[PDB]
Amino acid sequence: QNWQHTVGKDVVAGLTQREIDRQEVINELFVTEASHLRTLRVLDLIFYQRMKKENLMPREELARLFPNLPELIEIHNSWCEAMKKLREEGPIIKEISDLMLARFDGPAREELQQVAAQFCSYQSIALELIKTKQRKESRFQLFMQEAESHPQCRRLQLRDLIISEMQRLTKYPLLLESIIKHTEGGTSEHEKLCRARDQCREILKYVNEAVKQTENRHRLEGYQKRLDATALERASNPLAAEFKSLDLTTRKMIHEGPLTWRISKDKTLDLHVLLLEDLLVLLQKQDEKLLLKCHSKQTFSPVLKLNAVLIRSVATDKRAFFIICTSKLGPPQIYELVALTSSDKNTWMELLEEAVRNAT
Amino acid sequence: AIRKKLVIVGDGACGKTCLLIVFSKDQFPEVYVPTVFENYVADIEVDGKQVELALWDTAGQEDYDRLRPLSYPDTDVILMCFSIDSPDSLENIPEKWTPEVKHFCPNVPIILVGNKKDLRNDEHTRRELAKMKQEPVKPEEGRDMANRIGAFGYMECSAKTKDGVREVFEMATRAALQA
Ligand SMILES: Nc1nc2c(ncn2[C@@H]2O[C@H](COP(=O)(O)OP(=O)(O)OP(O)(O)=S)[C@@H](O)[C@H]2O)c(=O)[nH]1
Ligand SMILES: [Mg+2]
Repeated sequence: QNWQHTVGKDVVAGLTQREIDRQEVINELFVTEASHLRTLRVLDLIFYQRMKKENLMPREELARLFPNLPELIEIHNSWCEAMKKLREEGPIIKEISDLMLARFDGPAREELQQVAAQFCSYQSIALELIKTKQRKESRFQLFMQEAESHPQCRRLQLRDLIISEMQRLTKYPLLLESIIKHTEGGTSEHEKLCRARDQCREILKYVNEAVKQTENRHRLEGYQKRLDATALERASNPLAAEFKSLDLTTRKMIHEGPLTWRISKDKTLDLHVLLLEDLLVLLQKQDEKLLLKCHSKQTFSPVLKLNAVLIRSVATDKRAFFIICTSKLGPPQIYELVALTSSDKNTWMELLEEAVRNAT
Repeated sequence: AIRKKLVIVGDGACGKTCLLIVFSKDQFPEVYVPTVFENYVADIEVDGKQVELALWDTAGQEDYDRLRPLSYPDTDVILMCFSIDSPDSLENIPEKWTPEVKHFCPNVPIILVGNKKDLRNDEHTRRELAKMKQEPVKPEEGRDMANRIGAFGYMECSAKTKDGVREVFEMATRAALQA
């Protein structure tokens, strides 16, 4: 159970309380790495290999679910074996900072974040497909019930085993932190773990980021199917006329959400706005449609180019902010947009200013 | 608990932005940043009535003529400004600003404001005026411009010295509150 309960009371005989508590945390790292590698091998053997052999879906669809499982397994296997190689020279594990850098620093860091990114990016979309595939096919629902009842899964479903990589990458930083808690402060060891810890959070951010980006690409795809830009073919507003056949897919989404638009005195319109790299598109909803319209008071353009806007705070309203369209060829305009809370106003403002700067 | 909107207009660098910041923040900014569009708030009490004052700052520069009409829409009082150190600044009152204001803001009361009162008796300022055969501005013609343009009233101030600044915004508020 404990590190203390293993090894021996003979072997802890001559050790400080700090050193023991330190061994207890290091052990936890080693043991849970062994569990995570095995969880990955369960994915490989019970799901990936059986699906491959039995042709349950097309190859490209299967590669999307497990893009690089063998390579991911190789990462945690090589690390796990280096841990085991360390345990060979006595149950009291000494300097451990060199082990941690070998996985979270330099090339290693590059290798790990690339693979983990690729493995987790699309995963939420793939899982949903799997859920829908089960309602569609009897033959696939039979396989999923067979595979999830396998002993090796130990009563776990696919969704629980596959999310384990994220869980693991989200745990690394807390696990290092406890080791650092119980290390002599101001030693070479201490600084190096800190360096290792810092990079874990970087990798965390990097992978969450790629998940965030892929999820966004997928949301845009969805939004493109529901886009009605029909009114933009009748033109009149020269700026709006540019976007008669918009296509969101060619751009990345930065942010999105509901804003109320103060078009006039005692005239409001609820929108759902998208912030993209180069554009701010204001979208109105009918039922399941996403409308692009002009909107009268001379008209407003539903799509604004970020390289021709100004961002300013409404001083009387900490919920509201101005976007001023400075596009030439047409009269300039004031969009007054209201956020849900003050904190939400600040979040929009912040992301807006950043995107305008990068556009300009 | 009443709200009123004020727009300040006048020539480039005649002291429009500084006059608002001194009144609203109570500090004077030292670096000059040419305004494109800016929004401020201030609270004031006048004649036993509480008022929120939205300050709409505009560009005096020519390049931004096209942006300026976007601040005019629902204006309760206009601060029309000129510099005392710039004499070309007042001839632009009846030739550019009044026409502009009366067009976008008809029957909306106008306050005529003389800015940079501190530079009247500054020797360095008067000497450079002479080079253009020109001298600083007195209060009589200020009064006249104001009578000529059908202004509500007339005021002199200094943003640097803080002199007479609040006295400006009192009249502006009385103007908005009146009718
Ligand atoms: N001596 C003196 N200088 C002033 C006074 N007010 C502003 N200034 C100076 O004049 C310059 C312009 O003032 P500022 O308020 O920024 O002009 P502006 O009317 O806003 O100019 P713009 O935004 O239309 S382009 C600044 O460098 C400032 O130091 C004043 O009351 N006295
Ligand atoms: Mg200004």
